[PDB]
Amino acid sequence: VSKKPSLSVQPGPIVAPEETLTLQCGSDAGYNRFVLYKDGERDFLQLAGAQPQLSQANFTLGPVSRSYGGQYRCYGAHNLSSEWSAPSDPLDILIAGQFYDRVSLSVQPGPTVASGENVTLLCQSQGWMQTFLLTKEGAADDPWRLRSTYQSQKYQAEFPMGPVTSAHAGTYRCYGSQSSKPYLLTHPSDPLEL
Repeated sequence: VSKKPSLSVQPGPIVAPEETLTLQCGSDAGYNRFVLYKDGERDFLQLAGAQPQLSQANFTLGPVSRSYGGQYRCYGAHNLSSEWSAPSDPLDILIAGQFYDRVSLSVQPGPTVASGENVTLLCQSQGWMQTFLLTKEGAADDPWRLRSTYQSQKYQAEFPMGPVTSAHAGTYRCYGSQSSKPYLLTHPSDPLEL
């Protein structure tokens, strides 16, 4: 039970079917191998090797399907011993395009703005969704999960951005979600350009 490794995803936890995302299993505890597991699956998926001085191993999930949705963990080990590290923190991976119903991403004012404008891009759907995820073709770190409201025979959720800055003007996407299927997401909506 050594220092657990860290599991990150590039560029995000949301992957479309037939696509690829890479997982990084790294540590500063100087491991020389890492093993990737999927929570609730007996055999490990992959096993690699590294070189510390920190050490790292990349795992790639090739052309993904619905069944790739779930929780992943990795372990680190040293050269000689068979002692494997403590489990890493669980990585949630979600799969897009897994519902019949589709969602639409609109914008309250317009796609074109000068700084200080309050924009409120919307995410709608005729089909039932519990939560809507807002994401950005951006650099890093986490989708924005809001809960849905049934407005005008149409489920939706407003995403306030308030006073806008240059750091905002990227590419957007929203998804629909149901809690019965945690790691499954609706088809992405069309990109919205700011």
